[PDB]
Amino acid sequence: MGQVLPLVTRQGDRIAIVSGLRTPFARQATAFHGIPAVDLGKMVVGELLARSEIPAEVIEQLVFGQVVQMPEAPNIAREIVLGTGMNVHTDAYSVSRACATSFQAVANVAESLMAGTIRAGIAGGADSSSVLPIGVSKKLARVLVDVNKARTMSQRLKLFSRLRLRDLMPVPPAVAEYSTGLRMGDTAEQMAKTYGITREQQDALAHRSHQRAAQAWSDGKLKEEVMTAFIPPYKQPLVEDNNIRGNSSLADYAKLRPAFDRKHGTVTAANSTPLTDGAAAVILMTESRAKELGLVPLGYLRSYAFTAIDVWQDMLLGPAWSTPLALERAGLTMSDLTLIDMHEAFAAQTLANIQLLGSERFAREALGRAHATGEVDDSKFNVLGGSIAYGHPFAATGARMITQTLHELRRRGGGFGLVTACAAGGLGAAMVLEAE
Amino acid sequence: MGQVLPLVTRQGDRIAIVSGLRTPFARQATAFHGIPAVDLGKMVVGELLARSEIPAEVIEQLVFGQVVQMPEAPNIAREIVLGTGMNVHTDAYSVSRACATSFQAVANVAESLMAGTIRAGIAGGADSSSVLPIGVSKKLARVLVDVNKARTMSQRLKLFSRLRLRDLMPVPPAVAEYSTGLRMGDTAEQMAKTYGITREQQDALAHRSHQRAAQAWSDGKLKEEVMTAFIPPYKQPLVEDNNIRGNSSLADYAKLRPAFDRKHGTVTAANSTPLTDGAAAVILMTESRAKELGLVPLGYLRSYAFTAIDVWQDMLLGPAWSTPLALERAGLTMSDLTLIDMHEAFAAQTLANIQLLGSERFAREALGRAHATGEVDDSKFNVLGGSIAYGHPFAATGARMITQTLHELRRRGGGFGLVTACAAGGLGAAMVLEAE
Amino acid sequence: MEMTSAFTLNVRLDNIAVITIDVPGEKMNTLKAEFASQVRAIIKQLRENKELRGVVFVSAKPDNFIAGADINMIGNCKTAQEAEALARQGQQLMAEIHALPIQVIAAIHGACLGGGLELALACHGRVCTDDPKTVLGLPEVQLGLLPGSGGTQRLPRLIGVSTALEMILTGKQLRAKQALKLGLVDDVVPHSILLEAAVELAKKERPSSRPLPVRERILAGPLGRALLFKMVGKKTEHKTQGNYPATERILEVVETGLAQGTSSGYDAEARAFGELAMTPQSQALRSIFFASTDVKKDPGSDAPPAPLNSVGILGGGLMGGGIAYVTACKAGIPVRIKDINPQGINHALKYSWDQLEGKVRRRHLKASERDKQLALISGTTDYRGFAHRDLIIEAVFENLELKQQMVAEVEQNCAAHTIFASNTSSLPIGDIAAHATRPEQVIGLHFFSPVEKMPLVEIIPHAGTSAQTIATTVKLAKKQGKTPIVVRDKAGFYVNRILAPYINEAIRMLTQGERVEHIDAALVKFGFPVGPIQLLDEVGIDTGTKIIPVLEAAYGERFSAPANVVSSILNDDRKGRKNGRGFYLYGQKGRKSKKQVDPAIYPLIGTQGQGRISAPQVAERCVMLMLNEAVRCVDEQVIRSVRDGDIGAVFGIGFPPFLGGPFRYIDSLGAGEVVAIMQRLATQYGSRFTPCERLVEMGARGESFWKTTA
Repeated sequence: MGQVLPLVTRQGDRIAIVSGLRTPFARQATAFHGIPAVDLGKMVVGELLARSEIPAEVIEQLVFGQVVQMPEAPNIAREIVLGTGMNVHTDAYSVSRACATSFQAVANVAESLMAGTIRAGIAGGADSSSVLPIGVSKKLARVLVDVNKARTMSQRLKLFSRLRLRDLMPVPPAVAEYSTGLRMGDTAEQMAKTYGITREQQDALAHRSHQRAAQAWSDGKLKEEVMTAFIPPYKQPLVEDNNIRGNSSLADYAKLRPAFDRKHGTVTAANSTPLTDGAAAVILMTESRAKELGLVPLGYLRSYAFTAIDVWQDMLLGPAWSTPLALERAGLTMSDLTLIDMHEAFAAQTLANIQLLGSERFAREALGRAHATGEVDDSKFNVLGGSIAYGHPFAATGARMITQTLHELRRRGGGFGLVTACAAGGLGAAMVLEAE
Repeated sequence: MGQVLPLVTRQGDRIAIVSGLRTPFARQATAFHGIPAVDLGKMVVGELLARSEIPAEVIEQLVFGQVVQMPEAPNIAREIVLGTGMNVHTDAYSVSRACATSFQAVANVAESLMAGTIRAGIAGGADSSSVLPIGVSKKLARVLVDVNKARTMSQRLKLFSRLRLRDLMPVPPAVAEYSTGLRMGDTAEQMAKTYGITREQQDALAHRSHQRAAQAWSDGKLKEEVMTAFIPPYKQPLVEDNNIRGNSSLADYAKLRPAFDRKHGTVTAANSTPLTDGAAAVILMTESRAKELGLVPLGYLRSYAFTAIDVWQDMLLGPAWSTPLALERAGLTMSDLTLIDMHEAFAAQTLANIQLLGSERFAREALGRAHATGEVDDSKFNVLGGSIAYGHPFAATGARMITQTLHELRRRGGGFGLVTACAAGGLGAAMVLEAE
Repeated sequence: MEMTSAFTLNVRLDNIAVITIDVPGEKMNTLKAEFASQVRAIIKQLRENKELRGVVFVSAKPDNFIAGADINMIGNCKTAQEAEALARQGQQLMAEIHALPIQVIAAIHGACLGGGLELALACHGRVCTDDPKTVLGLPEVQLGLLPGSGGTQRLPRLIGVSTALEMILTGKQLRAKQALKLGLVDDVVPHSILLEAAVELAKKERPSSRPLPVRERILAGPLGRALLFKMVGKKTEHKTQGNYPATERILEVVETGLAQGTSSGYDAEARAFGELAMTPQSQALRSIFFASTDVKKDPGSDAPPAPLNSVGILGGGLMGGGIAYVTACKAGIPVRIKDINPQGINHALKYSWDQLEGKVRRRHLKASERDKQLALISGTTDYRGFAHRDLIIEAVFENLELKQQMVAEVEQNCAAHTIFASNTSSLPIGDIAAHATRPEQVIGLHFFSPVEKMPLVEIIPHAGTSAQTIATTVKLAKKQGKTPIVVRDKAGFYVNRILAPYINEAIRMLTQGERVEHIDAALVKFGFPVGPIQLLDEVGIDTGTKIIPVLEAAYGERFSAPANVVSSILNDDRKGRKNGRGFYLYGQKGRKSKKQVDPAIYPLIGTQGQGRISAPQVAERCVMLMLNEAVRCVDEQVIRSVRDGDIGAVFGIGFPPFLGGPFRYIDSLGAGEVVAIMQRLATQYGSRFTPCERLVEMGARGESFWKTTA
C-alpha cells in the first residue's frame, strides 16, 4: 500500500503556513557580538507579530529550539513569552534535535495541531556562534561540587589541595561527534574520497551559489522576509548578510589549503559553511483558522520525513534516505517538483548526494527501493544560492530555505518545493512543500 | 464532543501503555554521586528492554529530556541509542521542559503515535543532581571568545589587561526564576499567606505523605516499577529509596525554622520536596502493536491536559487549571475518578489547590466554569504517599507516579486514576488514566 | 454614627482594639474638625475598659490610610488666632493620643499624607503595607504653609535633623523601604498580613528602646544647629530668592522646637501657623492647587471617549523620540514609528534608550523593566501594522502641502475609525486638514521643548473636530500624565502667541546696550525661572525666531521684533545649544560656573549706548505685555475658562506661582491702577504698551477676574 500521510486535522483541514521571517545573518564576532540568541529571537518575533499585525491572543502555542544550548535559561521558549508582550497562556517549551531543530520544531507543533489540540502555533530557531558558554574542566567541577557540600572549614583546604595548573584552563567547545570524534567535514572528506569529489567541482558550486547569492541581494528579492537589525548601541542598522561574497573567482577558491585533510581533502573554507549568527521563526496555523480570521497562507504543507542512520560512515546521507520517505508520504515524484533544495552543508557531501540520489544501485540495495530517487536538475537546484553563501546559524538554516522556497514558488506557479537537510549523528530530515 | 476528544489512533485502536521502570531515587550525595544523567537512562532503559518480551527492533522512537542540561550531547537520547545496545535506526530525540519533561516527552511519543508514524516507543526523562554544570563568569566568556579569535600575541595582553575584580570565581546556579527572581519556594510562602495555610494544617499531610509510603516499601507494593541500582564501584547495590523518612512524627519536624521568609515562613525544608537523583522510562506503544507481538498493556490512557498561567502570583495552580481540561477532555467527573495523586512539591500550595479545587468561586471567575472542579478524597489521594518521601528528580518524578498509579489501580483492580504536577514559570499539567 | 464616627472602633476577642478610618464623604480619608471632635469621644471610650494589650489603626479603605487635613476649612479661617487655635487643638490632640501608656499601632495601607504623619508620629508603633501605592509625605511647604501640630518637632526628635529639615522644606514622597531603612516605619509587611502583623506587635508591650540617630544630628541645639540653619537658609535664599514665605519660619520653629524644647516649638508652631495662613503667597498656592485638581478632575470633552490601544508616529528623530519615549514608558501603549530613514528610527530609539539608560544607571529601574519598556517601541518605514493604530502623530517637517500629504496617506494606509493628531507649530489645524476624509478625527497637539520637562500641551481642534476625538485626546494626555488644555484654533494659538512680546521688548532693551547681568537678574528675581537669553539658548535661537513673522501678519506691529538682530545671529549661526556655539559656550574650565557670555555678541547686536533704568522697570514693562496679551487672548476667549487661562500661564511659561498666576496678580493688582501704570510707560517708551479694550473696560470699573475675586 502507498504509504501516504495525509497531513490534515480531524476535520480534514490541511495545515497552512501563513508566513515567517528571518533575522539577517552575521559572521562570528560581528554586529551580532555579545548578543544572546534569546535577544535575537525576541526582536524578530516581536517584529514578526508587528509585521503580521495579527492579534497575539490568536497564537495558542510556540516552540523554540536552540543549537549550542545555553545554561541560564533551559527553556528559552518560555523566556521569550516573558521577554515579549506575548500572552503568558501560550504553552511555550523548548526542543533540541541537531541542526534539524527547525524541521523538528514545526513537526511536533504541526502534528499536535493536526491532532487538533491547538489552532495556532509558532516555531523558530536561532544560534549565535559569537557567544560561547565555555566551562571549566570536569575534575574542577567535581571539586567545586565537593566544597559547597563540605561542612568543616578545615576540610576545604585539604579538599582544595588537589589542584593542577591545567585544571584552571577552560575547555574549548568541540564540533566532532561525541560518539565518533570526527568533525563534520571529516565525514564529508571520506565521502569525497569515497564517491569522488574533486576540489574544483567542490569550488565550482561555491562560485555558482555565490553568484546566485550576491545577485539575490542585487535583485533584492530577499527583503520582505529579512529584517533590518537594530542594536542597543544604535550606531547603525544592518540590512544584508556579510557572508555573501558573490564577487569571486573559481581560481580564488582553489588558492586555499584543505582544512581537515590537509593532504588529500578537497574541502576548504571556500566550500564550507562558516559560523554565522542569526534567527528565524515561522507561524504554523491551520487553514481553517487562517480563513476564519482572514489571512492568505504562504503555501501549505504536503509531507515530511525523518531518518536515522549509521554515524560512523556515510553519516551525511540523511536526506537521501529521507527523500523517498517524504516522496512516498507525499505520494509524489522527483519529476513532480518545481524546485529542489537541500542544505549545502559541504560541497563534498552535496555532489555525492545528487550522485547517490541518481544512484540506482544504492537505492536498490541500501534503501531496498525498486529505483533510485532520481537526478537533481541543477536549474531548480538551489536557485537562490545556498548555504555556501548565507552561512550556518544552525537552527535558522531550516527556515531560511523555507522562506526562499515559498517565495520562489510564489514567484512562480504553485508547484512543489523540496527542502532537505542532513544532521550530525546520522540523522536525516526531509519535508515537502505544496505552496498551493 | 464539545469538551471530550477521542485519544484513539487513526486506525481505531486505543493507545496502550506498557510496563515501565524507575531508577530508585537517591539523594544528590548519598548515592548516584558523580553519576551523570545520561547513563542513568542507559541502565534503566537497558534493563527495561531486558524486562519484557519485546526485542529492540520493535521500538521505533525514544524521546527523553532533562531539565538540568549538559553542554555536551544536546540530544541525550541519541547517546541512549548509541551508548546502549539498541537499534541505531530508532528516532532518538530530546526535549526540555522544567518539572514536566516526563509529561511532555510522553505526549510527544503519543502524538507521534497518533498519526501512526511510530508504533512502538519509549518516553522518559533523565535527571542527576550530582553532576551540575558549573559555568564561568559571563564577563570571562567573550574574552575567551576574543582570545579564541585573537590573532596576535600583543592583542591578547591588551585583552587580558582588563581582567580584575571578582571575575575569577564561577557563578553558582540559582533556582530563582530568570525574569521573576522567585526561588520557587518563596512563591509558596505567599500563597500560604494568601490562602491562610497553617504550618500545622500542613506537616501532617507531610506525615501522611511520609507514611503510607514507608508502608509501601514495607509492603513492597512498588517493587515492580523500580530496578535495583548498580554502582560501577559495586560497593553495594541499591534497591530501596534512601530519601524516604516515613518514620518521623508529624510533630517531630514541625520544630524547625522557616525556610524563605524566616519571619512568617509557614513552610520549611522538612515540608518541602528535596532534590534527588533518578531516571524513568515507560514503554509507550499502541494496542494493536501490543496485541500482535503478545504483550499485556499496563493500563491505558483517557485524556491529558497542559496549561500555562502568568508567573507573578499563585503560579503553582497549573494542575488546578489543568485538571478540569483533563476531565472535560476525557468527558469524566472528579467524583467518577478512582484514586488521585499529586506531585506534592511543597506543603500548602496543594492544600490551597484542593481548597481552590473545591472553591466554587475560583472556577466561577478564574476559569469561567459554572462550577468548581470539586474537592478531593484524601483516601483516594496519595495512597502510597508521594514526593515528600521518595524525592524530586525533575525528569524522573513524572513517569514514576503514573507507574505507581497504574499498579496501585491494578491493586485496586481498575478505575480511573489521575496524575497532576506543577511546573515552574506558571506551567501545569493534568492527565487522566484508564486502568481498563 | 459610623459616618460621623469614621473611627469605628472594635475590640477583638483578645485584648486588642482596632480602629477603622472610613470617612463616608469620599475614598480619601481626610481630616475634619468633627473627626478631631469624635476621636476625643472615642479615646474617652477607649479609656473605658482599660487593662488591654493595645490598640491598632487601619486604613479600612483600599486606596489610602489618610488623605490629611482639609484645607477648605483652613481657607475659611480669617486671622492668625483662628489658625493659631487650629494648630493648638491639633497640637493638644496629638499629644493627648501620645499620652496613652499602652502600645498604639498605625497599620497604614495606601497613601498617608498631610496630618496623618503627625498622627503617625504620635503612634509608638508604625507599620505599613508593601504595596508601591502606600507612601509617607508632608505636602504643605509646596502650598506655602507649615504643618505645625507637633510632628514638625517630633520628626526631628524622631529622626536626624539632617533629613527632617529637608523633608519639611521639600515635602515629598518616601518609600516604605526608605522609611524603614532610616527607621521611620517600624516594619514593612504585605497587605494581606498587614493587619495580623500589627496584632502581635500591639500585644508586644512597651518597646522602651528608642533608636539612636546618626549621631551627627545631635548638633541641633548645640554647635552645628546654627551652622546647619545658616547653610540651609543661605542656600534657600540662594534658591528661593526670598519671595517665598514659610522657609525661614520653618528654621525658626524647628530651632525653638529643638534648641528650646517641644513646648517652645509648640507655641511657635501655633503662632507661625497663625501669621502665615493669610500670607498672600499661601492662598496664591492654594488657589493654584485648586485649578490643578480641577483640571485633573476635568474630563475635557463632554462626549464619551473611545478605546485607545495602538498609536502610530510618522517620522522620527529626537523630537519624535520624545513622544515615543513617553507613550511607552508613561502611557504604556504600543507605538509604531515610520521614519523612512532607519537613522531616524535609530536616533529616536537611541534617545529613548538614553532616557531609560540613565534611570537604570541610577538603579531606578530593573534591566528587565527596560526590556519590558523597550518592548512597546516599534519602528519601520512602511505602513504595515499601521492598519490598526487608533491614533497617528506626525513628527515630520511642517510643510503644509506635505501635511495634507500626511493626512491623505495615513487615511489611505490605516483604519477608518482611527483619529489623527497633528504636532504642528505654525500651520492651523483646519488649514492642515483642508481636504480630509474625516477631518473631525484630526486634532492638533501643539507639543513643546523636550516634553518630559513640561507636562503642558495644547489641545487645538478646528471647525470640524469630533468631540470624541478631543475626549480620546484629553484622556490620552492625562493617561500620559500631561496637561491638556483646549486652545482656540487661532494664529499663534495661546502660549507662543503670548510668549512673543516677552523676548520682543527684551531684545529692544538689549539692543539699547543692556548687559547680561541686569536683564537676567530682573526677570529671575521676579519669580520667573530661566531668564530670556538662556531660555533662547536652550530652546534654540533658530527656534528663537519661531514663526513670529505670521504674528505681524496676524496681529500687526504689536508682535514686531527689532531688526538687525535676528539677521545678525542667523548669519553668524549662534543657536544656543542647537549648534552648541551659543553665546553661552560650554566646556569651560572647571565647569562649575554660570554659562559664560561672549564679548563679541554685543558688537554683533546693535547695543545702542548703555543700559539704563532698573530691574523693576524692565520687570514691570515685560510682565504687562504678557498681561496685555493674556487679557487679549482671553478677550476673544482663546482659552475657554479664566482658571484654565490662569493655570496655563502660571504653569507652562513660568509665571511666579507666589503671585498666584497673572489673573490672580491682576486681581491682586486690582483695577485700572495697573492700567494707569501701563500708559506712563507707553508715553515714555512707545506705543507697544497700548491698553487692551477690556483691560480698560475691566480696569476702570474695578472689575475682578477670579469670578467673585473682588
